[PDB]
Amino acid sequence: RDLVHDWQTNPEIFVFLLSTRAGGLGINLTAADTVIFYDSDWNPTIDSQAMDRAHRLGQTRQVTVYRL
Amino acid sequence: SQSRSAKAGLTFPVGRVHRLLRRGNYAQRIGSGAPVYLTAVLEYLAAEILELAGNAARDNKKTRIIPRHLQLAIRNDDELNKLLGNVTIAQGGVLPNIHQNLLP
Amino acid sequence: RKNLSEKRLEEEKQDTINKLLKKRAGKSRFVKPRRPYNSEGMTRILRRYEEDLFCTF
Amino acid sequence: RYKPGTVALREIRRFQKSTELLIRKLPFQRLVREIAQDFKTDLRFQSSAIGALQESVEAYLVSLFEDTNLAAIHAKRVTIQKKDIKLARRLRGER
Amino acid sequence: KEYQLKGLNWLANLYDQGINGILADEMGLGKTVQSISVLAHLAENHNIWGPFLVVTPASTLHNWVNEISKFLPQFKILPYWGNANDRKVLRKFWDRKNLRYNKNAPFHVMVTSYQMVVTDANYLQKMKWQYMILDEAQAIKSSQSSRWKNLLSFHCRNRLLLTGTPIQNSMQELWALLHFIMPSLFDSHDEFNEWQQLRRLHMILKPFMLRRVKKNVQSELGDKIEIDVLCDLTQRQAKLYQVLKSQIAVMQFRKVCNHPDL
Amino acid sequence: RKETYSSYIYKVLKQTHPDTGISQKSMSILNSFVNDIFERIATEASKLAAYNKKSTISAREIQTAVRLILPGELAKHAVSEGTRAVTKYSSST
DNA sequence: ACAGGATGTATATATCTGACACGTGCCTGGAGAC
DNA sequence: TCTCCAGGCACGTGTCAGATATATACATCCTGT
Repeated sequence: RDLVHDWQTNPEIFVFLLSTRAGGLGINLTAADTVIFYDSDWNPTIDSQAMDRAHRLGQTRQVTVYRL
Repeated sequence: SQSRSAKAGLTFPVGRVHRLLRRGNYAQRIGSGAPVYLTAVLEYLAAEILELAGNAARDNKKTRIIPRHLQLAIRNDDELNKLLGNVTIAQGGVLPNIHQNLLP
Repeated sequence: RKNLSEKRLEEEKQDTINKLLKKRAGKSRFVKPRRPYNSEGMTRILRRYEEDLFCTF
Repeated sequence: RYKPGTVALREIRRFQKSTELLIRKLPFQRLVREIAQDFKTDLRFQSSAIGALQESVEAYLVSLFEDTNLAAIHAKRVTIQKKDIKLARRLRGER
Repeated sequence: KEYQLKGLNWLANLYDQGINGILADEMGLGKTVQSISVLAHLAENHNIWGPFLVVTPASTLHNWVNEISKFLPQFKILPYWGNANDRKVLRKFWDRKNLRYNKNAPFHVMVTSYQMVVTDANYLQKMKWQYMILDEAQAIKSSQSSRWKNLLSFHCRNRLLLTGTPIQNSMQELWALLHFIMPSLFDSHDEFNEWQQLRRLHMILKPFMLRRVKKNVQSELGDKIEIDVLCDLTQRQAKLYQVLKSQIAVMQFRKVCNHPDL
Repeated sequence: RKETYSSYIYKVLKQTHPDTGISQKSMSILNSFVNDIFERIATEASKLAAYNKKSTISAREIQTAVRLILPGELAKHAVSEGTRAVTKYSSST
């Protein structure tokens, strides 16, 4: 409840770690653009929701997705 | 200041058993060595039972003390069984024993 | 007298349940300090702009 | 398949190997109430009192089965009979 | 206030038809406020404030509670999570045995997760519902799950689905979803396997779902482009790679593809 | 203030088996066992005090009662440990 | 008697509840002097 | 018998053990063809 609030409010936070489905489902992450996938190759359905939590309405800049 | 249990080097209480001896109407006069002697005897008996119970619980490869281990420790030991040959146990079971001719 | 006591007990239970629900809803729904510097029994050499000091023992 | 006598040893090992209760609870509770209302009617009972009665009759019955099986081997037999039970009750002391 | 108004009007049209609908679009355009507008429109139309059920993954349970409080605060919000004593207290909170329409009641919205609903199948067997919503319903894609069995035994007869991607294509979740929408005549999956293959599947599910895409409105969202970064293995990583290749499962490959310290 | 021996046998279990826990039914077994031993030894000491026209219970009566109740190896170890505890307590100087 | 489609296994993860643990406020019986 | 204080109990807060899943192959087993 409050980690997402502290992410969206504070601008000095830099790195937001995540698992696959822990925060890639319905969490508003419009304050960032660059999603970086370490080993997200499990299924396209899981990854299609993964940047859906970030590339959402309210983003004010370009989104650069890096797949490693 | 400090309690009599540390004065006699024990962990069981001394004033508690002195109180329980006092109004337990066993006699109207009670000496000073009576609670420390009873305390030391209870110390040794609880320590022996806990030793055998811990050995049986470790023997089960299971990290708690379950009354099956208490039953195993009570009946495996010789004179602990002699002391406790009257008392029935709660949730303990029966030691495995088959008479020799029933094996074919 | 029993019915009024039962109604008071039901009202107290409902008030306790509502207070528990309200409490559950209201309660559930940096710069880092410097290293410690110590100097005991040690002579001090001190140097300002205009004068120098030497606090010896 | 198994010969008659090996699976009996398997289940006797399983019954000696465990610690669960072997008497159904509700017939025992009904029996306790129906055997207590003659002494005193409209009685109330505690659940752990029923558990104490359970474990007492379990220990009494299994000890009774030890010494009646000892009566069975003493008469050069395997199956227990009623005279083995009467002998065990007499040699225990009670009537 | 968007183009989901005609979509919710069409959903109300199939609701007036008397059968369940399908929403098969990705998250991002506001399916949540669309569902709360569906609830508001049906509460204004048929005048119902009563039994509404919500099953959602727990990461966004508090989130959709939050936007329910921020968007439409006229209803009564009651949660369902935590310890068993709080579960009993909340069970007491809707233990009034209410039926049909109610106005002054605390069960206006009821929010829970999949797994303790699966754990409390005896408690959810009673209290027959009027409208239930499943959000992110890709997790019951297998027909052999016990959660599917507990989700096949309700008394609500309304199967609105909120799924970003129901096109998982494992030959059985399609039959699972069409058996979920119509629970009466879809039962023998061998016959539906029996009943040119690329074209002929277009018209089967067409009147149930609707086709929407992200590239129909103005796009200041970011326009996500891909950078696939490639790099060669180190000598240590290739060394243990050839070592466990010689000793010989895919996760053993990928965990030494990630770090030798694994 | 319902009174029980739980803490004391918790520590004397903890000085020899640190990574071991007690069940509550077992907890009750040790509590009832300690109380039964206390009752048996104390009523035998009172009987032996009433034996000899004596109105006082001292350590000698409890030593005789311990030698009467326990089997032999337990008896000799119990009187050895109790005598050591009594001599520890008496020489508090 | 063999092939084909069912579960079984493995080896990692992941989320999530259950049945134990530990920690704290505060009274009455233990300790001391006599 | 008087004074007294802290050890010990009533009642709170966390921690892994266990259960349950997902997924990508191979492996194997059981049955029908």
